[PDB]
Amino acid sequence: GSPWRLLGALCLQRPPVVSKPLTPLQEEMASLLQQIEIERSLYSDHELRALDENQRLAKKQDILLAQDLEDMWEQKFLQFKLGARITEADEKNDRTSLNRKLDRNLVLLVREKFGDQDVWILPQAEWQPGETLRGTAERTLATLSENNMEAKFLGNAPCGHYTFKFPQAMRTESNLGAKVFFFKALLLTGDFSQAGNKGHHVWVTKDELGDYLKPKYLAQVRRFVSDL
Amino acid sequence: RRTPPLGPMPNSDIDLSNLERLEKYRSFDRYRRRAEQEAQAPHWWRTYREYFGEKTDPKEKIDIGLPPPKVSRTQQLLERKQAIQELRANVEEERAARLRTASVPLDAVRAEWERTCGPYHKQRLAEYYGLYRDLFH
Amino acid sequence: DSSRASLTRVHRQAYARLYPVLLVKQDGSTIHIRYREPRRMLAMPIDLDTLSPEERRARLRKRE
Amino acid sequence: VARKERGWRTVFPSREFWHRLRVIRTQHHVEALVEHQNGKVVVSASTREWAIKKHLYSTRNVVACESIGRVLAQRCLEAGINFMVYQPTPWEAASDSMKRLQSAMTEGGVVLREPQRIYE
Amino acid sequence: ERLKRKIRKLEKATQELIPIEDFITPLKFLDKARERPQVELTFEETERRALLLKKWSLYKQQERKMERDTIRAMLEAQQEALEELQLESPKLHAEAIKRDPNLFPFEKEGPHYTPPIPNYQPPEGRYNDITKVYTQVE
Amino acid sequence: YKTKPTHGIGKYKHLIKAEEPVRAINLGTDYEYGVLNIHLTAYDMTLAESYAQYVHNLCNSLSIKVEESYAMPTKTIEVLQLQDQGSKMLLDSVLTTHERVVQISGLSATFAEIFLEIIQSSLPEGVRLSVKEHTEEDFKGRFKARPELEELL
RNA sequence: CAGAGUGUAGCUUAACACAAAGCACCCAACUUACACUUAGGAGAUUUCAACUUAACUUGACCGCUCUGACCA
Ligand SMILES: [Mg+2]
Repeated sequence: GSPWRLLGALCLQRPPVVSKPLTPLQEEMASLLQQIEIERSLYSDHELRALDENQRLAKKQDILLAQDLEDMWEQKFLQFKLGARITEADEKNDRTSLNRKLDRNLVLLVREKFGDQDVWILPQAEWQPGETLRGTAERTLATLSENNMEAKFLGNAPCGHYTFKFPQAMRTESNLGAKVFFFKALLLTGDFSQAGNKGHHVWVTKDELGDYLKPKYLAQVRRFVSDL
Repeated sequence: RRTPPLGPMPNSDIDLSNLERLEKYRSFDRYRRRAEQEAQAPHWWRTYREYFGEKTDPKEKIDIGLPPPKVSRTQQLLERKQAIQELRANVEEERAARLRTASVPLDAVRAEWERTCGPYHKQRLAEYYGLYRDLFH
Repeated sequence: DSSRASLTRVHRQAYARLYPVLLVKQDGSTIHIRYREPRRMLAMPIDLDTLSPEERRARLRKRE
Repeated sequence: VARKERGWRTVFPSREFWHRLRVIRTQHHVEALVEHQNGKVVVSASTREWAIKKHLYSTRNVVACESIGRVLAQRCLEAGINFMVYQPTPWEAASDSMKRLQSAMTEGGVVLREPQRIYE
Repeated sequence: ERLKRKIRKLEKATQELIPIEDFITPLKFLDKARERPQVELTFEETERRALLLKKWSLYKQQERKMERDTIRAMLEAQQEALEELQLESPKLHAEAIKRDPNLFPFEKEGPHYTPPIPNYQPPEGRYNDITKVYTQVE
Repeated sequence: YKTKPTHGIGKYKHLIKAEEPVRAINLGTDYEYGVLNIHLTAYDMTLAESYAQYVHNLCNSLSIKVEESYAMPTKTIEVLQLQDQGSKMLLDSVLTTHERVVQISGLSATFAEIFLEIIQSSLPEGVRLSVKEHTEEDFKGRFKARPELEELL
């Protein structure tokens, strides 16, 4: 044993739901690549079908021309409405919902009471003898508000570690502090139920991690949390 | 009967335990660059440089010329860096380089060359022609 | 991100022109693809055969 | 009438020359050397030199390689060096940089081929 | 006995790789009727494409720098945790360095362009595969 | 010469890994994975090829041995959508599925999570990433079937 | 907050000056891809003084890592 409590933490991440928006330079490179592709591309079947129509006009059996078919195709596309890339949650800044910030990657932050203080931390559970450290992280998922979340733990090695020391009153030879080892996981399916959505959980990006986390704690969480 | 090597044998640092993990040359040029470097180094075994390389006094050649001029490297580096940024800023300079139409003024190059590297290149030429060997022993 | 290896063009020496098409999947999610004809959107349909026999008995009237 | 170092048939490059042009291309610079078979460097032109560098947009492109050839050719004539051998690799010879550098040398009066030795 | 002798000799025929359609050029492309007119490009356009590709070289380099730095940050963070775990609990550390058995197969799907529409009824149809069949014959 | 100190100055075969002029199976240690297959399946051939090239170049940067990079037979599917007010399915579009495989060996146990994170985050839209441990069944999937051989069975 | 060491872009006991160098990197074409090769792209002395000089020696200045304290 030791005066260090071994705790296991879960870095549950929601991978981007939608592709990121191309940047200005990427927007230009994308157009240039498309232009180059057309120049080096052979005539398509539709393109040739249109050339025949042009020849017909010069002289003066498919009733529908190549351009006519395109007009019908465009109409159908305009009728169909695409799923909003920016959800209603983004408008309300509802950070308790997995819908907002689809392009970015979100992390799970839970508010727990430590020393009669409200501190935002990653879901953690104390280690129990006879169980691997990653086993503790998996237990953290179950020991939460009612949820059907399913996670894919990647590897057994701890991604990071944060060490803190209890205050003088709590601090003793038996219990000086705790060692928190983080474990990455991906949220395949599921979300916190409405009954468990009352509060104390906030899905936030890496940029917004600092707002909820402490200075020293944030410094270690950021290292393994992927900016990309 | 075997005799211990009289020094570090070639290709001995190479760790043979993880041969697959080592980085290979992959190119003739990279091997040649390393090969020429190794040839220049001195070796305990007999080499072509020994028999054919000129035998000259190890002591450095006495310098009997004028002292080198005093140059402030910090100011010199500052001006040169600013000069290149000015040159590269011009769009016409970039276009000429990209289209391979740019050239250098040979007369201006030689004027600067005389002030800068020319004295040291003339010394190298005089050394190659044996002027120092024959004029100042 | 997705843009790390997204921007590309056909690298074949001889290829026919391909037009960007939005492929609408059964769930409604859409992904940009390259198609032979200048369509604007393509919808992937739900396949009836996959449906189980118990459901089809009651979904025969529902299909109507 | 001076003897060239014949031999070395199984290795590259040949030593059968009195002077040779050697071009060293680095990641950032271009350097061309004229050296005797004994390893001494007679004349040299490099983009590291300020005299050349200030007139170049880039010191690693074809224009830099062509400029080095033009500058080296002038220094060669001033040193009385009119003939030398150039021993490139197959890819170096095909490259446009070496083609332009060789053209500058030939247009500058350097032949890039040495006369044969007179044995008799 | 005769059957056994034949079976031993069957394996002499080595396996043959299945051709890949993507690499094989379609024959229809050979026709010169299906040829772009190959319009030439203006001088000003070549400048815009050249300067754009120069900017692309540096933008991609900065992109690679972030990816390289991200892997460096993750590797150092993971190593430090492994060092701390060994000191705190050597038995726990030994388990952490083992290879995950149930990790694979690891399947992931690229992020779509738009999120799925909750109430979307795709017009039913049928998927028919035209993939050919290539059988090796002695 | 044997007696001289310089004996063996020109030995080189030890430096080069010996190569012998149907294929042995490879597995991993308790701290390393075996041969793995990275399956990049995407409707857009360019995106599948693009990410296959990216994954290959990423492995080189991380000093991860890439055993082989190849492609699988293209899968073609016909999308027959019901004609309006008609009982007969009519062809609407043809969709091809293109797969590219990158084979890696020697992936470390600890580093696996780092590698998967990088190649999972950079996945393009519409590209499916499936990583599977190599097996003889996969290698036989790229070789044609022998009906005659099965008939004799 | 304090102490300690430490400082060229990613590495370098590169940098005498004639010069901030070599390699590692990034794009394009070639290659199924990789690799090779070709043709391109990006760039550093933390800052200010100190006796000529000073990437180098001195001090401050700034960054960096390490240790201790504060630290649920
Ligand atoms: Mg490459």
